Amino acid sequence: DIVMSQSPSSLAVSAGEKVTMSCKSSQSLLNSRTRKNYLAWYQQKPGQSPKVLIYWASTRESGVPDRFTGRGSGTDFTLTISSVQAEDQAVYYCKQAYIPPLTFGAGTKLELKRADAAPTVSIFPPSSEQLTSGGASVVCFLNNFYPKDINVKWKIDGSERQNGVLNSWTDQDSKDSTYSMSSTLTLTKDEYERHNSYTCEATHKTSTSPIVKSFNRNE
Amino acid sequence: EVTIKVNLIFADGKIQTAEFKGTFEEATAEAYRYAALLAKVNGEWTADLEDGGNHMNIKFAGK
Amino acid sequence: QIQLVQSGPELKKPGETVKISCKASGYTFTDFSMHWVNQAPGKGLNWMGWVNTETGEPTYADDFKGRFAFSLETSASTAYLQINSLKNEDTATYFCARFLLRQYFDVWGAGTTVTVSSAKTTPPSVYPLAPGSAAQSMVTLGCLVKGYFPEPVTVTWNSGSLSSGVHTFPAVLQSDLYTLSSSVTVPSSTWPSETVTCNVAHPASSTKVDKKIVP
Repeated sequence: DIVMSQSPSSLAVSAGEKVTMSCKSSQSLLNSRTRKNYLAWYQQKPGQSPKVLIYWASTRESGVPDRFTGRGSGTDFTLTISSVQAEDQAVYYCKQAYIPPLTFGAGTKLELKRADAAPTVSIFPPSSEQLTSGGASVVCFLNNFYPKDINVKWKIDGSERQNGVLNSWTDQDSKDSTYSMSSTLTLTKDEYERHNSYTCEATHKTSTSPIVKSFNRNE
Repeated sequence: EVTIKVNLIFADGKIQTAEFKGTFEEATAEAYRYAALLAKVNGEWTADLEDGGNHMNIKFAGK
Repeated sequence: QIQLVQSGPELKKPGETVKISCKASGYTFTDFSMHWVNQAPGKGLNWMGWVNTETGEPTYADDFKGRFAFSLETSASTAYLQINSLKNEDTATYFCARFLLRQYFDVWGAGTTVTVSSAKTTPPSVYPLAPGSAAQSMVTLGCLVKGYFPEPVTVTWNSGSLSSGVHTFPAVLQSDLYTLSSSVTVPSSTWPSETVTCNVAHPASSTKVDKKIVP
């Protein structure tokens, strides 16, 4: 069995810069006969199936941007993107088909670096429809910020709340290369109504002070 | 299984960041091999460890 | 339109069996071998093996012996993958792919997700998320989809016509139920002048709800 080692595990690069990913096989992939290295590179974006970019180690498939170049022979291979763009955000895998079983590398995750951006924060009180069910969910969106690192903090009547909070983060946006996050604070209809001030505070390096969004039930 | 976070600092000042996973030895080794790969175009390099060794800065001289 | 069409998502309790299909379209089925590749949630690709579309002879990778069978329906240019004695660890997306002489996969099926769980299928509740104020700029609207099982749910805005500035967050599981939210940002001019509604679909429960966001 041929083991495929890919590095780095993940790479973050600015738009327009050159990117280099490497793949090494535990043994030669060169088919001395056909004199071709049976190594291919596949790109996989979130939720999609893999898609070939390079095969025979250095032959680019038609339709693949010429900024993608594969090189190498034997056991050492590299995939290079000459001028990375947001549409290149994905996970890349090399795969050998020299000797069965076919084996893939663990993949290299490619992400973009861009100018910092403060999150756009929106808070929403429970919907009348949900309350009419006996539940109260307060939602808060922290959209299109960068870097990916951010922290959210809720406050009911001025006091921190931590139980009942679920957070979710999107993959890097394929268009503006930013990140977004959703935070849902779920309480019982009774809990909710026994309070008036609901706040969502976002802490991001873009501001020394947190961005605060809130609403008063009495309003 | 650890994760070595690396700062690839180029001559022009631009920066790319990478992560290598595995045993501290292999992950560190991978970082050094990756540096050699990038050296063929970015020049000679120096490496410095930090974060109990988990963080690393690799600076290329260029040329 | 050369393609491989795979059967819809599956929800099975451990110990059960499942059989997914991969229908070839637009090419001579028997001209190329069909391979199966699987992918666990958030993990890499794993080659399961392949089947000769001409003879039906299967070839399995070691990690896939015993409970996995590759079969064919030649007359219908279709390949099948059957998994027996389903385990939790079998929860993944299974892809079928066409293999070429130059040793690479050129056509892939979209993948069939198999979820191995005992949890009960549950419809989602769709709640609208309208802004508390009405300033005038960009306006952010949302839709809350909670309490459903199993994945997945599809969310669109204005039946897909509204796709820019959309953020549909990955669902979060809690007590055998998933909760998901989707936001959309549009010009203050368009809304509420022009209608804006999310379309939530949860095939697992034949649920297809539309929710117009009113001020």
